[PDB]
Amino acid sequence: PQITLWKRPLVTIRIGGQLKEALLDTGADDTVIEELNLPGCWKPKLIGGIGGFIKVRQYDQIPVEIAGHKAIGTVLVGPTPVNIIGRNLLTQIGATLNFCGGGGPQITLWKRPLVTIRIGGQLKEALLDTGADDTVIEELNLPGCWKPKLIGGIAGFIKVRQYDQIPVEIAGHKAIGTVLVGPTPVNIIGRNLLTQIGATLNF
Ligand SMILES: CCCC[C@@H](CN[C@@H](CCCC)C(=O)N[C@@H](CCC(N)=O)C(=O)N[C@@H](CCCNC(N)=[NH2+])C(N)=O)NC(=O)[C@@H](NC(=O)[C@@H](NC(C)=O)[C@@H](C)O)[C@@H](C)CC
Repeated sequence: PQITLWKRPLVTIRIGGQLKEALLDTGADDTVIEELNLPGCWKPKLIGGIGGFIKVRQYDQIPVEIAGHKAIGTVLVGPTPVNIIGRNLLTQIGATLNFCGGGGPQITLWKRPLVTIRIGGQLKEALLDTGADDTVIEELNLPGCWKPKLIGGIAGFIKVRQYDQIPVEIAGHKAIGTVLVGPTPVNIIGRNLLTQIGATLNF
């Protein structure tokens, strides 16, 4: 299908014979599911995101049906806030990111979807993250007024400064909206700005 980003891109998946809800997440390298039992052996791993790391169980070669499309690959199981389908499985089902509903660039998900943005008169690299509600940019001395906010990622919450009505040009496409500034490991463009540029998931 084609999926717009005004709402979280939640879909039903089937895994181990059970149905679950999960977020299609272009900003995730891997697929991470809440605690459950899976057939087969697993091994311990750590994965990270905002706020640091969690311990997970890695299962390899697990069949997963994602909105009716078949994948077989690695599933990490542990205390993730949200079930997420990451690039390891999105690539198996042929998912791409498309600007302006496919009139604009197509971004495949073989590697992290990093693009150039312009914000506050600076050029920066940022990850297009369909699993992010909001846009989070690394500490940057923006002039002007802000309000405090906390935002939560795989390893916890971080404190950020919320700035409103900030222009952000994304690969040449002009957007304007709320930007959160704080200590993220990667600059993140979230749905609040992806929607303004007509970005869709397609598979
Ligand atoms: C779990 C919560 C939902 C998914 C998550 C995906 N964000 C990416 C951002 C990239 C890192 C800052 C992420 O955590 N990615 C991980 C997912 C875990 C995974 N293993 O795939 C990742 O790829 N981690 C890499 C590390 C990044 C560097 N890797 C690399 N360069 N190859 C990894 N392998 O450990 N979204 C978020 O973290 C966002 N959270 C949200 O959108 C919502 N919050 C919550 C708690 O649901 C909203 C209510 O605030 C943050 C950014 C605030 C807007």
